[PDB]
Amino acid sequence: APSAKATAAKKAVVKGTNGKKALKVRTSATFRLPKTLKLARAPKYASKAVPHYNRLDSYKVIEQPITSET
Amino acid sequence: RNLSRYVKWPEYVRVQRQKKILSIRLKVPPTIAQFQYTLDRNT
Repeated sequence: APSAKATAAKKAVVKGTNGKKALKVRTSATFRLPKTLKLARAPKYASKAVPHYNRLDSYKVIEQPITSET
Repeated sequence: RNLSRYVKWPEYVRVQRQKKILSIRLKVPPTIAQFQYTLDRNT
């Protein structure tokens, strides 16, 4: 005989019925990097801890009027 | 059509799958391969 029932039962007791696979469709020829988590910085310290001030304020921009004839 | 056998997998994946294939297909000493005459489950 084949004893297909009983060799299924053999396979059951010896492996424990965890015996199939979830086959995944995979269609792309190329596999790519999964898109994952990307934080932004939370520094324990600032880089320089003091903002530099307005470099380019107006009183510093405008140096001079010209006083020439043209 | 699903072409799962045709894809270009990544490299380390290729390594480990080929490795298992290779360790299957290789003749072995008896010292190792007393491993995998290993234990069954209910015990």
